[PDB]
Amino acid sequence: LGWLDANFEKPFLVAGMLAIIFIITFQTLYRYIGVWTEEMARFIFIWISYLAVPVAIKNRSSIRVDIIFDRLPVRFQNISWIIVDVCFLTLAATVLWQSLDLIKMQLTYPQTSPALQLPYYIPYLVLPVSFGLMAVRLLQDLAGQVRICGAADTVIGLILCAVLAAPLFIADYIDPLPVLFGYFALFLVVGVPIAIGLGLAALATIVAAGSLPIDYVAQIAFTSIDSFPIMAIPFFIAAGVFMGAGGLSRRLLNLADEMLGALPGGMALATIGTCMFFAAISGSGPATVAAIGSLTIPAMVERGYCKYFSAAIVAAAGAIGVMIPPSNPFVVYGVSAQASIGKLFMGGIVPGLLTGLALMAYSYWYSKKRGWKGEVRDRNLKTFMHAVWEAKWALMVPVIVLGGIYGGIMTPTEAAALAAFYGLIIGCFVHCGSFYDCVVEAAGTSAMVIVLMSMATIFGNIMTIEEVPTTIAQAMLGLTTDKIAILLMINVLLLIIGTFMEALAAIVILTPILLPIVLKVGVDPVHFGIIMVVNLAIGFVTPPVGVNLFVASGVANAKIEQLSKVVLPLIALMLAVLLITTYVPAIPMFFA
Amino acid sequence: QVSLQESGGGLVQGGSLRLSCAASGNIFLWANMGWYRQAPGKEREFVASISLGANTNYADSVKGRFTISRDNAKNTVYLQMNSLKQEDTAVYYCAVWARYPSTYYLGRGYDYLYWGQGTQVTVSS
Ligand code: NA
Repeated sequence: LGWLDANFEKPFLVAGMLAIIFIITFQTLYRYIGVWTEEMARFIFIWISYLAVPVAIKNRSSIRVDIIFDRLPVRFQNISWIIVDVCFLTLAATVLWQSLDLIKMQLTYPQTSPALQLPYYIPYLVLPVSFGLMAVRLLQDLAGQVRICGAADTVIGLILCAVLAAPLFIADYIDPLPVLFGYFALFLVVGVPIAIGLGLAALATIVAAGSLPIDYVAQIAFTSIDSFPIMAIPFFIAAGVFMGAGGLSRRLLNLADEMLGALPGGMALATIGTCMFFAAISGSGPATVAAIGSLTIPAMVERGYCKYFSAAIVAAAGAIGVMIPPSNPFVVYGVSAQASIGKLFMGGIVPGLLTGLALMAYSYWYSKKRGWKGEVRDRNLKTFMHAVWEAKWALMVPVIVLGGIYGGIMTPTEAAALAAFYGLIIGCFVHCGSFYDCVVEAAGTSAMVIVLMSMATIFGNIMTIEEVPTTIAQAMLGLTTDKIAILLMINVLLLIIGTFMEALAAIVILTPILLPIVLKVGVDPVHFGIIMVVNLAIGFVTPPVGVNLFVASGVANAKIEQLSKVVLPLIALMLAVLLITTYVPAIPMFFA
Repeated sequence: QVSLQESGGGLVQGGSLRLSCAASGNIFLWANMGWYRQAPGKEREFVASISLGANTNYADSVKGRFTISRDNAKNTVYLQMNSLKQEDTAVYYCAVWARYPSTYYLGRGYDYLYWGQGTQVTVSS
């Protein structure tokens, strides 16, 4: 039973992920050529999103903040892992018990869906099964950990969790917010994945404070991600994965070299041109650093460039991946803020270009200063046309994502789906076990975000029920009322947050609070989105938690403490673009 | 307490009545706002709705005819009614509800809409 002991869920993720790609793609093709199908895809997409979690525990690849986990000894590192499993097991069991009761009640009173007509107890079997699988995978890893740690450690880990959860039941009533934030910080600091840290924080408040009936959690979990716009996350992630691993990044890098290889520092100008070209393919920063940093960094060092400068320019140059569409943070914002994704995408183009121009100019200045130079080659119209022809598959995707959205032809999630379908086609017919493994990786990666959004929706709901967005809004207005003085305060706050928190985690936590106040003083909701994303993209390359630095440092085996100094000038040039977009809303929103 | 005060209502000639509704209360700002029209001998149907981030959802008949906007500073929702026809002569109710559903029951989410008194919108020929 080894195949079921390890790879039980993976076949379903592969089967489901392919389905929603085909279902949504077929829905789109017939729609354009010229309705119940969306209901089916949304039900399946919920199935893979929660089935894929059990995998993410056995791989132990859950996204989390490990700023102090790394600092802790090995012994304390193990204790942190047993605590994470217990905490994540408390959440998994609770959503299991409520999910069963919810199904039992739904059986008593049947209730069918609009289009499919399925009883609602059928599509909700994801909650009991998936949190049923999740709970066992936790039990396996917990069993393995206790073998690794021992009897003394295990009781230390368990007793610590007992004291952690004791106050919730000891006291009949405790204030909602202190418990909500107090626990969210603890789980975040200890090492629990952010998505889970939110869920347990919300779950703890419901218990002690009774903000919502406990039965709401399961219903919120399924309903919070029952929307079509959110489906653009897995589609874009799949499209990037099937193409990032392809090796077309080398074809772009050759094209970027052709354009900008002649100028002094032309190599570092080629790197930035590549990341910008690959920014219109991948919707992530670290996907861009890894997909390009793997190639350019060893090449730059060999040509003579300092490795640290090669690591720096690649980290910052890759942050453009989230600016130029596609990009996850915009999709996370468009869903969490209920803003227009078709407008956020076009919003970030101009800030993305300005950041690239800013870096290219600085690179030109640095190279000319240090005497660095590019390669020698007789590039001409013949060679340029040859390079364009080679990267054609890479350059075809931006047409689909932009033409579909900007042109008003397709919804953002429809255009995302066509991209993944295209990624598969070029992911096999231009390059089975590897293809099977990639599909698991895309679904595993998407589920890392959707589960975060579901747990955030429960979190955001408890905050709204406590009028937190107004409590913050009144304090800010009273302190100052000027729109400019306000946008400065937000932009600073996000900068401090970006050095400590993940981009997507911060977006979902903060958008529920910041969105109203900035709207009161007349900031466009979309404009605040571009500010938020651009302000968090700079968070990729800001220590200690550099979401892009870590990838580049690994590809170069550098030292972050030393790589941080090299990239500091690059941060400043990005902050210049940040202020320009914030306080000159005309140009960043030229299209949007 | 919340007391919506619809404004701009009244008889119309086909011109636009450019309905406006302003919410008064201790609230800071509504997450959602919308319009419902209850034609005589008919049901309180759905006209239009605008999200906090300015996602506008219209009823099928209203698609492209009525534009809904908002002024977050004044806490006012506008329904720039256009190209009105005798097929549309119903009273109009200004509705506003929160960001998240207030109650859940058997795996579905429900909204508790706060309602304005309404303004007859009469159209002839
Ligand atoms: Na991108």
